[PDB]
Amino acid sequence: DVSGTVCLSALPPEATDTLNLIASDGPFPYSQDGVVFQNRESVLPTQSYGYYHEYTVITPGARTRGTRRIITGEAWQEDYYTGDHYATFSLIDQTC
Repeated sequence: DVSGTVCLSALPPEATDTLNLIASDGPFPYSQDGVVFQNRESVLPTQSYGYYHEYTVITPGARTRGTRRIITGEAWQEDYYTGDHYATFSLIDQTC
């Protein structure tokens, strides 16, 4: 279950960077950017394998890849933010 809908402005500014790179299909900072997200925990609505892809939201000052991601779905503006390695997701409202 998707935990509501968070304003893009309430997310780290790096989330906007990730959205830009999704739109340009890169170049991406991490090797796992663009891989299929399996949604094994049924947090997001069930869809075909390959419906969802995952991308890093860089954590500033982090040595590693951290816990922040955007998962894309296929539908118009269908993008989800997680700040905890997929444990929970919010829909990203790019209008606020």
